[PDB]
Amino acid sequence: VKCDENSPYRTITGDCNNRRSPALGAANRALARWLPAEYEDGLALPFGWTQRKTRNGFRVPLAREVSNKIVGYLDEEGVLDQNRSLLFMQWGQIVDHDLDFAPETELGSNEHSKTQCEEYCIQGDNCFPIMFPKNDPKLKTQGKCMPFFRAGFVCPTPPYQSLAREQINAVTSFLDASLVYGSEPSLASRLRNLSSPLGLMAVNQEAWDHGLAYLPFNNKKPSPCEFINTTARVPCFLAGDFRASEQILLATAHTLLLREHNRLARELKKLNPHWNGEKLYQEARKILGAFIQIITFRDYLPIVLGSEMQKWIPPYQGYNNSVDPRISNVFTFAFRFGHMEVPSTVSRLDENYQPWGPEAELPLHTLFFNTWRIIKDGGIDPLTRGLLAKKSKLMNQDKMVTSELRNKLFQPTHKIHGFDLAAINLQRCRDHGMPGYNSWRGFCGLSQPKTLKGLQTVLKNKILAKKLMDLYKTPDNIDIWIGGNAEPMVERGRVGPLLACLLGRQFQQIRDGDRFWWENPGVFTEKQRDSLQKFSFSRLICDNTHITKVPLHAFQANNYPHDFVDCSTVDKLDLSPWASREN
Ligand SMILES: *[C@@H]1O[C@H](CO)[C@@H](O[C@@H]2O[C@H](CO)[C@@H](O[C@@H]3O[C@H](CO)[C@@H](O[C@H]4O[C@H](CO)[C@@H](O)[C@H](O)[C@@H]4O)[C@H](O)[C@@H]3O)[C@H](O)[C@H]2NC(C)=O)[C@H](O)[C@H]1NC(C)=O
Ligand code: HEM
Ligand SMILES: *[C@@H]1O[C@H](CO)[C@@H](O[C@@H]2O[C@H](CO)[C@@H](O[C@H]3O[C@H](CO)[C@@H](O)[C@H](O)[C@@H]3O)[C@H](O)[C@H]2NC(C)=O)[C@H](O)[C@H]1NC(C)=O
Ligand SMILES: *[C@@H]1O[C@H](CO)[C@@H](O[C@@H]2O[C@H](CO)[C@@H](O)[C@H](O)[C@H]2NC(C)=O)[C@H](O)[C@H]1NC(C)=O
Ligand SMILES: *[C@@H]1O[C@H](CO)[C@@H](O[C@@H]2O[C@H](CO)[C@@H](O)[C@H](O)[C@H]2NC(C)=O)[C@H](O)[C@H]1NC(C)=O
Ligand SMILES: [Ca+2]
Repeated sequence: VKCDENSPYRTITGDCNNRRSPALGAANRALARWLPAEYEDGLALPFGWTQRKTRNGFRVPLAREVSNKIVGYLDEEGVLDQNRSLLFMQWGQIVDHDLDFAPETELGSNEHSKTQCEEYCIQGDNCFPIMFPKNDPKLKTQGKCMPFFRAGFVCPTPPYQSLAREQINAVTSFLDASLVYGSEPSLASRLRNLSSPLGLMAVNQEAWDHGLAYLPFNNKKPSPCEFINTTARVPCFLAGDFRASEQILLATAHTLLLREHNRLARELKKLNPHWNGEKLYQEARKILGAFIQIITFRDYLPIVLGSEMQKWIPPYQGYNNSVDPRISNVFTFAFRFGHMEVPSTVSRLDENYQPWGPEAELPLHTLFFNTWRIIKDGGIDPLTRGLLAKKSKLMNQDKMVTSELRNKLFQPTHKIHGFDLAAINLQRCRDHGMPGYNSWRGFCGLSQPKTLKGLQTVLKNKILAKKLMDLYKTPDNIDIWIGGNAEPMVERGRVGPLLACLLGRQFQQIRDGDRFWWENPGVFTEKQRDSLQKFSFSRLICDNTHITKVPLHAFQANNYPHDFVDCSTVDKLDLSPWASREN
């Protein structure tokens, strides 16, 4: 609404980052388009919508079928990443939720369409069902489809007619910890503790974790968290991002970062007793945002992109106001490579890092929107230790997405643990008008295979290639998500050539087009920056939990106790440079 022009703090909505073009990178604006949208009717209808209309002369294969033939597997053995901890997967979902969010279309609350899609699977308006192919076990037990609703679009929401359909991004594009503080002014206020001039975030008043805080409970019912265990009746958490409680390990990480804020706020009040509530809030919020960018750019990306890091994200050279900081519509699918790094089980470890109880290891599908396991079954220390001592799932061309997500995904709106995140992603690329695989290979200056043989050389897998061509008939029709994720991985990274390019650009753009990047001269002081350079996730753990043994590099596979050192050996964030002298 109004730019404070000389304020040292970002705005909640993301606006005013860029001075010439203020709304650039703000929340609730359209996702940027690196390539023109590709729709069946060229304006808004997705491919596969009208059964009869081909795409490049062929019918596009059912989402769920690509899922059955290509994406699934049975044997969970040998599937773990020998050199990436569970935190690797987990930090990616956080960076993701900070950068993008395409909410489904609403116009539903006392609607018979939410039921007309569920119940009868009739395609129409925003109901874009995922039909089950013949010979699918879910036909026998669930029905004929999986409800799916088209994502929201800008200008409107009601029917509409004008330009090409452009999806919304309900979050700020800048990597600014928006998932902790919120992207809307009204949500950001609700989240704060405006009862005490201490600038703290609100916490739970109904439950505590060893004197430590828990995220507040969401006031609104019906709550999906209460549904998964009608007896424990524990609601979902209230955070800066709506998906916070999507799965137990994500809500855990959310709790660690809320704790970090309040922790910084009370450490600041001590140094600068004179500062007011707004000042405390903003200054702590500014440090946390710097934390996300450091962990992400220093420790996280280098091991995702690998040898391709320098090629796409060169050394920083200053803020460049000509760079488009917005998240592209394709990034929101490229970053979903993370779905293939999610393992089937989640563990809880005790203080010696040994199983925690009878039921220490649990199926991933039992943890969706599961808040009672945290509150009523041990706190978050057992879960955090799991994130360090356990490994992520390694993407494997023969074993892409675990059945826990592939067949038992729980959707907050519906009542069953029977959705398919793989089919949903594929159905979502189409919903978003994504160009085919070769269109992106070309955008990244990569060869564009046209024959079966060609696809074998790119994928370096004869069988996978063969299945892809039987379903798609032409590499030009292959959906980006499954296309980019089937490529072999680059040296020392976790995604192939296409995915590296798409990720690389985005991250280099949101870092170079951010007026408030931490390394941006004038945003912090040389001394403040000297301090921040020491932030580490290991330390975040030491200061916000009761764990005392942690690894120096929490993202790699670490074995206990050999790789775990005592919290004393881990560098601290010296907040002294934030002391402000009067006269
Ligand atoms: C801030 O970010 C900006 C946005 O990306 C950057 O702007 C780029 O600025 C360059 C020029 O510095 C733009 O063009 C480049 O310059 C050459 C033309 O003068 C191009 O080379 C050749 O062009 C044709 C080939 O296409 C040849 O036939 C010809 O002989 C000439 O040699 C370069 O290849 C290059 O395009 C460029 O378009 C801008 N980037 C874009 C796409 O927006 C800028 O670098 C940044 N500013 C600073 C100072 O940091
Ligand atoms: C459950 C889910 C996860 C783990 C238990 C999980 C994990 C990740 C990781 C680890 C990612 C990156 C490293 C990542 C990226 C993005 N996802 Fe996924 N995710 C779970 C569940 C979902 C669901 C449900 C969606 C919505 C799918 C849809 O199309 O409707 C989802 C999405 C995305 C997403 C896009 C965001 C947007 O713009 O709205 C990523 C960038 N995830 N996830
Ligand atoms: C729904 O959530 C319930 C908790 O909110 C959960 O019940 C809990 O179940 C465990 C074991 O199943 C019990 O734990 C232990 O309790 C005593 C020790 O206090 C032991 O003697 C028992 O052997 C048991 O191991 C909890 O006491 C119990 N909580 C209560 C009060 O009911 C259910 O298991 C959850 N059900 C579903 C469907 O998820
Ligand atoms: C496990 O992963 C880590 C990180 O990917 C590897 O260690 C890094 O190796 C590079 C060499 O290119 C060093 O420059 C870094 O210093 C290492 N990271 C740190 C902080 O030590 C490690 O080699 C991997 N183990 C195996 C067997 O590949
Ligand atoms: C807002 O912050 C104040 C801290 O000043 C919280 O009040 C304290 O709450 C703790 C834990 O319930 C008690 O030990 C103290 O007695 C309270 N101190 C004072 C001076 O009030 C308050 O709970 C916070 N509110 C929310 C919603 O988080
Ligand atoms: Ca953000």
